[PDB]
Amino acid sequence: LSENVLFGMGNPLLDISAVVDKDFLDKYSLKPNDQILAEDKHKELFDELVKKFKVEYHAGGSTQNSMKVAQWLIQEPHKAATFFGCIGIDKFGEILKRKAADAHVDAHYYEQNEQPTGTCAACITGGNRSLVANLAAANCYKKEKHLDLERNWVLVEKARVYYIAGFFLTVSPESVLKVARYAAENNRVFTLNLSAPFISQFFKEALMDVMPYVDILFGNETEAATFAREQGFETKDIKEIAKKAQALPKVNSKRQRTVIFTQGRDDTIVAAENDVTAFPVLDQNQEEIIDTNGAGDAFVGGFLSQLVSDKPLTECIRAGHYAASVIIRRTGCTFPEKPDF
Ligand SMILES: Nc1ncnc2c1ncn2[C@@H]1O[C@H](COP(=O)(O)OP(=O)(O)O)[C@@H](O)[C@H]1O
Ligand SMILES: Nc1ncnc2c1ncn2[C@@H]1O[C@H](CO)[C@@H](O)[C@H]1O
Ligand SMILES: [Cl-]
Ligand SMILES: [K+]
Ligand SMILES: [Mg+2]
Ligand SMILES: [Mg+2]
Repeated sequence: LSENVLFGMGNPLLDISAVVDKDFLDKYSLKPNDQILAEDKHKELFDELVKKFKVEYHAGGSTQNSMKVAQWLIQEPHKAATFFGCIGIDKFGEILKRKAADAHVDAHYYEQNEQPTGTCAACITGGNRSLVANLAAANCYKKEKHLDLERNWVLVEKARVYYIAGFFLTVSPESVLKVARYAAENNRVFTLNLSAPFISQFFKEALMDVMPYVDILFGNETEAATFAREQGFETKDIKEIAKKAQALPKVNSKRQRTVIFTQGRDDTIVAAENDVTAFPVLDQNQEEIIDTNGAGDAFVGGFLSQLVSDKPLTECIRAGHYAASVIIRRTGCTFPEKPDF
């Protein structure tokens, strides 16, 4: 593989992670398994987390996590995976830079000095993770001042595979579209996550603007169900949702869309190759689970590590299941130094 063969961009966040209780979730009107954007009522949540819960700080952000997981499984060369996004000039920013370097990703941040680096409260209860994202600097990403510069754009031009989490549609749909159109015009593979229910609910115009450029769509079962509802697809069958998403208007007709929905411990659903297939999750030992935060990002990273080396679908899924199995045994979207795949 070459350097910069995989490209992502997104919201670089520092995760502030801790095991909480139902009470804590309930006083902040938080679902046990959800992802939301921070509101004013959530400023006290972050303070309370750090004062009374056993917080760990780990690099996060959905696309950043998948770029790191991908790199991890690739191993060599270093800098196979590129990541762009915006941070502040602060301690949390410095942490994110260090962890990107440690992960051997080619990270190029837009740094600005007004907003702090973005953070995400990762509130863990049993097999559940409730995420509250305070994007801050991540929301200040400027296409015209970063992606569009030739010294950055050349890295985009080096990639065979692109991945952007749907989360980034809340920040820069224009960036997403520029990369997607580039991918389509060059018959490269562009990939995207549904990310969270709120993306289908509140950012559906931007989502449906990018959808025609999507060669592989990722998501979980709850995200799929929401996307279906918000498109008027009524079905009691996740396989049908994946088929319907597969058949959406597509600009690059030379590649068929592939749609892949994970379902936690239930089977991963893949619409591809004129069929829909369920791939079981063979790792079912619930007693070893530490924290499911990052499971789906690790699944994507695992999948992408194999995709860039032209591996078969089965092996792509296998690597995504393996990476998720490692990540759910640790705090945050973290991993040991080496894979065992
Ligand atoms: N409780 C679990 N038991 C075993 N594997 C799990 C569990 N939760 C997640 N995983 C693994 O992580 C993958 C993605 O998890 P999922 O919960 O669907 O995604 P997300 O993190 O996007 O909500 C699953 O396909 C599976 O490989
Ligand atoms: N709005 C968001 N944008 C980008 N990443 C997010 C957002 N909300 C949560 N995440 C990330 O999702 C990861 C878990 O999938 C966490 O590491 C967290 O940082
Ligand atoms: Cl992201
Ligand atoms: K985890
Ligand atoms: Mg889960
Ligand atoms: Mg997810």
